[PDB]
Amino acid sequence: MSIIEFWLEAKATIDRLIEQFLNSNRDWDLVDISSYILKDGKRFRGTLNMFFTVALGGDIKDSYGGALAIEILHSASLALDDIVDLDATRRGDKAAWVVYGNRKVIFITNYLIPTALRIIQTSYGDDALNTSIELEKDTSVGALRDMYDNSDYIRTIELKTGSLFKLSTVLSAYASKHYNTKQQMLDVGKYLGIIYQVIDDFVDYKTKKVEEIDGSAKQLFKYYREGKLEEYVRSVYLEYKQKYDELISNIPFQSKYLSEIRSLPEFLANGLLKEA
Amino acid sequence: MSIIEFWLEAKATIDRLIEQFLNSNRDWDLVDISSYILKDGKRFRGTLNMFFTVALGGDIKDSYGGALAIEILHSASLALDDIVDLDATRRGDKAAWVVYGNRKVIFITNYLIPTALRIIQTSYGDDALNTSIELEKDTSVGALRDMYDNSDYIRTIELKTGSLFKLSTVLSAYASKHYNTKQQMLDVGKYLGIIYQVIDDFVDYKTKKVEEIDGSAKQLFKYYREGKLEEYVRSVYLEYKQKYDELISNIPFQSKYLSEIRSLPEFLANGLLKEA
Repeated sequence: MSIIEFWLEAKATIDRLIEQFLNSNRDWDLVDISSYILKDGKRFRGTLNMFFTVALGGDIKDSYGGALAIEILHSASLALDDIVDLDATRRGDKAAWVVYGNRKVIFITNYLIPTALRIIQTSYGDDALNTSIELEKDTSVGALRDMYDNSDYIRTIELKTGSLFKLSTVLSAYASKHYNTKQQMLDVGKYLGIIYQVIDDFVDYKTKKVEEIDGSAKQLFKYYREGKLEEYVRSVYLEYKQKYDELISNIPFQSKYLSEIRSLPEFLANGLLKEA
Repeated sequence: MSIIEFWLEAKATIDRLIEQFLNSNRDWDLVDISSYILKDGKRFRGTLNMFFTVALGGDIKDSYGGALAIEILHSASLALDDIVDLDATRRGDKAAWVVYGNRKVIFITNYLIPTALRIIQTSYGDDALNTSIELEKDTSVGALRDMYDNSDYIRTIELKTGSLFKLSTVLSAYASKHYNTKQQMLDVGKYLGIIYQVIDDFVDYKTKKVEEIDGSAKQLFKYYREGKLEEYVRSVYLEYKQKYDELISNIPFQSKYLSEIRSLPEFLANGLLKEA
């Protein structure tokens, strides 16, 4: 529908923001490496942010700020993910570390983060910041579990992947001047995030070798080995699709995008399955 | 009372603080968290903060939280120095203890940072947060430049080791509820910091092989050859030493904790010169 269209523009607008930010940097040294970690992304979380802000009654103008902080955090987490799982093929190209090394990439990351935070509070306020720092710590926990404490699959993928979704959605609540839907929008992101990561893992089993499945996806092996994976995944997706279809009824979204938000997961899910 | 005395009481207390903290983080023993925190047990940076607190009339306990944040923030950065990147011509697919080390650091690092920030915000409010977030970005930049950026020793020894001391002092203001000393104390730390780092390098040449000094040595050479070996180390000292008293004289401090404050830059010089 219009959703994909919006995404094409949002994505395009988002890249513009990265330039208006990168080129505009007193630090004419951190620009090269960053440009690398930051490029070629589909900017999915940022457009969802931009989407909800509009669907809430705000002006996209008010999203440009968080939408950028988000992809900077998302991109940053991706380059680290490669360092951790030892992948050299991020964005269908040589991973960051595989070029500047393990240090540079990391250091840049330890800089992109606090920058992202400033950007958020600078345009939303301290409450926004603190919420961001709370989600940021969740991600840091999730990442550890995603690697070692692989147990309680749902709680783990909520923490590693769902967190930045919640950031993406919750920010639309500040951005749209509807802070009243805060707690509610934190959940939208939870359900969308979970839904996103459960399918992403499902696509790992179907397009990757089992011996090549890292992360919390491993915990799903107990379903896959028995040929009941699709069954488990499907169930999950439905569970959190219903919680989602419900939550949206108690959330004051503009009628115009009502019938477009219902398919957000439906859209988001397939978007991954296309790689098959 | 006496400087030498206080340190041995704030340090032991900081150790109990870390002890009760680490206990509340057994979950992170997976990446041997206590290994990176219990590293540098001198707790110098945290002692200063705890010091100025009473020096300004603030309660000793109202600094506790701030002390911890600092040390944790310090450990977090120290840990960064254990990162190892797979060298050229010699690596190994699936052959590494180096991947565990890297993972450990990346994980534990991204957790310490936001964790400390929250301690700062929970104890001193958002005023201290935005500053901390800001001082963090600097400590971050202070590393990409510690590598190779052709930057002068000036805009590097300030960012690298400076940002932390600045945080120590400034938080001592929030602890003593003396807001006016905000921008004030911020500088009284930048000076104790530049010292602590410029002196550490002195120990890198007199206690370590000149061929084994990476970091500040990028520019530290034009002196040891001309003649400013032990000369230049003093040029900046007396400069930033008097510039320290030059400002400490005009800062609302108490009586008992006044002269001692003056004769303090030595501690962070002598205690780090007790090598050879």
